[PDB]
Amino acid sequence: NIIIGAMTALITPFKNGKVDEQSYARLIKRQIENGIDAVVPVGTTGESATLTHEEHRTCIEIAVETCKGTKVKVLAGAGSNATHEAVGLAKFAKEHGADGILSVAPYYNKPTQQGLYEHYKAIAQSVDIPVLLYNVPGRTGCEISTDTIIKLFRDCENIYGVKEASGNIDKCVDLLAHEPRMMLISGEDAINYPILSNGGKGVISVTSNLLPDMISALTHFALDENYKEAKKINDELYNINKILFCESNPIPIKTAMYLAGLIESLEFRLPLCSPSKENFAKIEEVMKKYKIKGF
Amino acid sequence: NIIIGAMTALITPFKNGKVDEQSYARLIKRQIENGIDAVVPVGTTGESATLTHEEHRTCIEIAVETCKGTKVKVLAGAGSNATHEAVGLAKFAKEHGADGILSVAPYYNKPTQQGLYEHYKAIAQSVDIPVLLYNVPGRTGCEISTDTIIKLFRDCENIYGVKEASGNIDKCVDLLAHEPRMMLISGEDAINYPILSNGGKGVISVTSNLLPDMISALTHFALDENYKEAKKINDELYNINKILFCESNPIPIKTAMYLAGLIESLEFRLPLCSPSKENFAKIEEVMKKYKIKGF
Amino acid sequence: KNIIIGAMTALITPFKNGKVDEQSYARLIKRQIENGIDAVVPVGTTGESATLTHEEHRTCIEIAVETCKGTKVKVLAGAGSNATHEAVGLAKFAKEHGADGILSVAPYYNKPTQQGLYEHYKAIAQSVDIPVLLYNVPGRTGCEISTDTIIKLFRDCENIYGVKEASGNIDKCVDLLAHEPRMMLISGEDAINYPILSNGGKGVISVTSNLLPDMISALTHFALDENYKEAKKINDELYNINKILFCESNPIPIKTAMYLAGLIESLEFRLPLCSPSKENFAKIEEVMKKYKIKGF
Amino acid sequence: NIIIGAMTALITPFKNGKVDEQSYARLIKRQIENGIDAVVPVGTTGESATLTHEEHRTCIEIAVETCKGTKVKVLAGAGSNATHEAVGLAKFAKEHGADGILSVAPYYNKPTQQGLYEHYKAIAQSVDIPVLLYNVPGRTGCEISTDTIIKLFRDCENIYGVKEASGNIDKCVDLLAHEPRMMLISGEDAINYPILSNGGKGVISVTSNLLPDMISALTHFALDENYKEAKKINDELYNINKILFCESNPIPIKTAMYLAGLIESLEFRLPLCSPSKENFAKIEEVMKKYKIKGF
Ligand SMILES: N[C@@H](CCCC[NH3+])C(=O)O
Ligand SMILES: N[C@@H](CCCC[NH3+])C(=O)O
Ligand SMILES: N[C@@H](CCCC[NH3+])C(=O)O
Ligand SMILES: N[C@@H](CCCC[NH3+])C(=O)O
Repeated sequence: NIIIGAMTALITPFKNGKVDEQSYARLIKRQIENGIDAVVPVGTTGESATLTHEEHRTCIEIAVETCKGTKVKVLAGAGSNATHEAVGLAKFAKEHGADGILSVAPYYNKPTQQGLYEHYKAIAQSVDIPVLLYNVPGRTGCEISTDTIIKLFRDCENIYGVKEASGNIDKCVDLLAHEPRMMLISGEDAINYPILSNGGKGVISVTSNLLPDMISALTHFALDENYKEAKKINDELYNINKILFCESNPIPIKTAMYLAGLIESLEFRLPLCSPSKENFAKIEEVMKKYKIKGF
Repeated sequence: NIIIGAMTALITPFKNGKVDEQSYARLIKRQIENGIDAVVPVGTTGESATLTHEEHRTCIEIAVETCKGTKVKVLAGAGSNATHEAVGLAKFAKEHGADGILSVAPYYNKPTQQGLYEHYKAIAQSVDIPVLLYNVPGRTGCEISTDTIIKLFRDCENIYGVKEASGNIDKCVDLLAHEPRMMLISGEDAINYPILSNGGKGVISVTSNLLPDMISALTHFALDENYKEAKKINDELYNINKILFCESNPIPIKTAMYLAGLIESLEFRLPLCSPSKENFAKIEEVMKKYKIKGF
Repeated sequence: KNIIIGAMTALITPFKNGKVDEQSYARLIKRQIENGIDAVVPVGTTGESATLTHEEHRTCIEIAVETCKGTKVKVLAGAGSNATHEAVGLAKFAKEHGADGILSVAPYYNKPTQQGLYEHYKAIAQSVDIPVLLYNVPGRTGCEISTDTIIKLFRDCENIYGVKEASGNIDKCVDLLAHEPRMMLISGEDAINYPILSNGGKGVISVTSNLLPDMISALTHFALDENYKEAKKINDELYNINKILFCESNPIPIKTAMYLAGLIESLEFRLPLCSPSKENFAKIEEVMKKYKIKGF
Repeated sequence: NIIIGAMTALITPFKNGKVDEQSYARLIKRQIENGIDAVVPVGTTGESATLTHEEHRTCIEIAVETCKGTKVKVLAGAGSNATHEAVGLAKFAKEHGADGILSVAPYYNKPTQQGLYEHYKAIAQSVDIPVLLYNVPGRTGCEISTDTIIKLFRDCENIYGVKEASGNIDKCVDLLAHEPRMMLISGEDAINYPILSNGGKGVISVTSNLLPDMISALTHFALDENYKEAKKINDELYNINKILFCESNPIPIKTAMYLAGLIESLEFRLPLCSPSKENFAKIEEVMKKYKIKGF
């Protein structure tokens, strides 16, 4: 059981410091109507760090409910650097109708490979829905090694692949060569096409928040082996794909969504904050080059 | 007001998955009686990541109370990657008698330097006790730049320095060359001496959990500029210091405390776990060279 | 621009008793020619450019040029140096001795600024009228030719026609061709031949092709023909050898493989290069068993 | 047999593209008259890369000749990424009266530890003068492991230590902890003091080209255990120490020597070239803070 294809790491819109739940539902519906295959509530892009556990839960529920009666899957953000917390989130997602969970490598405490293994095993054994690993060492301070990922995929029935955001093409090659059953998911927008053309089966995208049609089309073109068309969109997207990381994600994507009139308010929770006026200008300029779907 | 000198990042003993509160109190007593100037409850070494906010709060209470009627100060771990969580921990520490707080840079969500400034300013403005910044980019995925550290030190009266755990002596020179009024504290036992010998004013040690008398002496000898004697102790500590990081802290230190009979069970919270058998054996071997004080 | 693209081999330089084995070298090149290779690269990194003297370097270029004469196979001569006066000297030699083009690695060790890189390659490009392919390998040189610098050189210098990327940076490969799709992007790492080719790259300068020229050539031409199913088939078959051929710094594993296959007489390097560990030696030997290795 | 103390990695002046041999001798005399213990002709700082073998040998001879009768030693730059070239240079230097050689780790071709061991062994066995290893992975793309350095020091009588330029204080601790008989030499001006206060026995300096009296003083104050003074100079020197690397060495140091009127023209050999105007401005600005000795 797997979750693949074009997916969106949903931004979490705030209004006066709280999640704007109507806005959230509306943004999710906008994803659905633009051909997206799955949404990821409360990943990194959704400011998982600054949402309380109960708000985190509410967002997951809104995604499930908004996606009900549609083919769009909900891959709920359920990671934590504490296994008991990650287990709690995983169980909740399962109990509340999520289709799978995305579970980021523990940040800050730098577990050993053995610890990572037990972390994810405890999580995968706690629910019967697909678990996607999520490697992003630049943020977590640790890496799930290729051996650990493969071992987890083989030992745990529900662990089905990994979202890679380690900027390491070679590891991606290794993963699929040793374990071609696993689903490699691009966590790096700029190289969506190369990852897909090289055996990856989906993306969890930041850019698709703004340009869901473009990211969905890219992903589907590639899965269909229409590489020319997929490369073409990837090339077109390169500028925005890079600019959306001029400051730590999701600062730029939220800024663009606001500039586009897709969210009412440009609000973060500290320590995240508005970009510098210079990057605000930079984001505004790149944005003009693209056609941005409305509601 | 400041909190400097020899300081111990207290490990957090678990018994059957719960904080062993009597053991915790006993360990702190032991530190007090071995010349330590301050104890740091629930820092990284205390597994801040896997304690609930309640357990976290309980550990701060145990420390404050245990140190009552002594010279020994409590520098409460109060960091978080969410500013609202960090403010609550700071306020709690203040309201419950902690002498100051240690506040680690936001991990995982990678805030901008502007975000780090606002994060720490909000924390500093919420309490009137001393605030020590804490820089450990290997763990957080971000660095508080020297400029940001200095601006915060200057702009906020209660922010009085930084614990550096970045293994970057160039930066330590940079901080004190440009702003020698701040209290630079070593957050890595391996370079306590380099930092102390460059005008650092203390340590927040891991090694001092096992050898509080050695770390204390080392620190006071250096503070007295008796570098002959300081380096003498530091050279003696080389082996233990090195082995206490063969796996991510606090895996080795807890393993050592257990071998030394100072804690009842070798228990961690996932994703942390016991060291490899090989490292367990190495740690045990290294400890033989040292005189480990009991209670 | 005139170009040199397609399937290319970064020729090993065989030594016997510490000296260049010129007969073996020529024989190895003829084998490449007979296996569908589009061009050969004498005295690149894989050919131990660093430890050949200037006169040996030049002999190897001459042997490659003369051996390829009367065939379709082009010679893209190694002519890089971290000293511009040496690089220009090698470039002029290559040009005057009939090489079809040159490959010129970014200056290593002295870490020039981007302006310096631009001046370095501009001087090289002005000194000859043959194609120049830039060569970026920051892991080795301690410097990177920025995407901006590459594109500027490509556009400003008539004969600079592309770059061999050996950086394991697919993002950079997208950057290059997204902004300047006229340039020839050439893979300089076998492990990412396919990623680069499938992104519009126009060739490879291969280590693996020393041992398996027929496979690398077919892989490249399938991909160039947009026959991605067949190209992928081959690339997948190649995984094991590609991986093991970098268990130690290239060309330590490739020469070991060439020796084990009886294609070179002695397993000899010039220091500081040396034999792989016995364990890696054994691993290489095992991995080769799975492959059909063409003889002479 | 060892070469330690305050040493200078000499710049090589050009005039109309040729080595300015008179200027070179003059600069060497200036070092000698300012308390320097040894000079290093044709290291990285002396643009080893772009000198011919014949020019490289000429510079070595000039250094030996100018130092003759003085007690100042010549630690000749004899490094190469080709063992036969490094041997050639080593032999030339021994035969022409150099006191020892500095031999950088092979750059570009990334030899294995075994290869590095054999490289250095061949060099050490080619001559009977002291050989100092030189680790600068940022420039070479390889590292001489701690283990390899210790083996070489132990196995070869004339290999007496290493100049470290890897900004890794921890390795410096490891090296002296396992092998306290070796001479650790600072190849990183900004942290000369920390290295010396932690067991180092000398510096091979870029800054000393410009401020030989201050580098000499700092080194000797430290070797005589006057850490207060040594640190003082180190702190003062921080700005020039840092600005001297705003662009790749020796671009900034040559710019500064020219600004000080110590060389006739700001000339490099490509691919090195003049710094940017902005950086020129920065260097000129920082220099005003210092009293620069003339001839
Ligand atoms: N800020 C903490 C708790 C978040 C819990 C709810 N998502 C963390 O990032 O792990
Ligand atoms: N695991 C979360 C929650 C910590 C709760 C307070 N100790 C974090 O590390 O931020
Ligand atoms: N070993 C030197 C000289 C090479 C001579 C020509 N191959 C270098 O790597 O640049
Ligand atoms: N440029 C070559 C040759 C140097 C010749 C001796 N100084 C190198 O850096 O190795």
